[PDB]
Amino acid sequence: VIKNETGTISISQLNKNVWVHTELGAVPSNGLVLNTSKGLVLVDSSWDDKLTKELIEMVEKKFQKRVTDVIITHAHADRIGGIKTLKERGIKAHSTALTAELAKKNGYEEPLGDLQTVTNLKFGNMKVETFYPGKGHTEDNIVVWLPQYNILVGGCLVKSTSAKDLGNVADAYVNEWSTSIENVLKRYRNINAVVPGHGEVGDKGLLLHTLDLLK
Ligand SMILES: [Zn+2]
Repeated sequence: VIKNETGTISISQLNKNVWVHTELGAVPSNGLVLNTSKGLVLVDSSWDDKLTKELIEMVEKKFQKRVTDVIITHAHADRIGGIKTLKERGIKAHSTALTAELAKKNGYEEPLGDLQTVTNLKFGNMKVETFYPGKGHTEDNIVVWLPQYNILVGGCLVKSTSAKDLGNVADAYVNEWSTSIENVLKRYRNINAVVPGHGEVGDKGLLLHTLDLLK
C-alpha cells in the first residue's frame, strides 16, 4: 500500500507478485502491476504520458527491475493515453487488432494488435491470459486473467460497488454487454478477486452488480 506524495498515484498489494495501481484524473482508474522474474508487467497504464511516466518510475524503483510489457484493455484515452511514453521507452504495448485500429482512428500511436480472442502469455514465471468476451463498455474491451491466483482484471466492462451508473455509454453496447459479462462468468467459474476499471477490488459479485446496472 505505497502511495506517492502529490501527483495522484497509489499501489496496493494482493499477492506476493501482484499489486493494484490507481491514478486520479474526477475519477480514479485502476490497473495491475505484475512482478515477474523477467520484469514488471502492467495491465493498463494511465490517463496520459505524465502520469504513465511517474507510474513506471515508481514501480521500477520499488521492485528493482524494468517494466517490459503493458496490456491495454481498450482504446479510450484513459487507457491508451500513455502510449507515447510506452513506445519511446521500448516497452511492449499489447492489444487486440481492434483496440489498435480504434487508437489510430482516434489519433493515438498504436499498440501491437497482437492479441486474439484468447491469448496465452507467459512472463518468465508468470502466466497471463487475455480474453475478448464481446462488446460492452466499448466495442473492443478485453479482460485479463491470472490463473496462478484466479484473479480477473475486468477493466471498464465491470463496475465497482460504488457505481450507481454505467458511466459514459457513448461508445457502449448496452445490449451485448450482459452477454459479454456472461462469457466471462462461463469461462472463469472460480474467481478469487475482481479488479474493476474504477473503484475497489471485489469478487464475482462485481459482475452480477454490472448485470443489474444493465437493466
Ligand atoms: Zn472507456
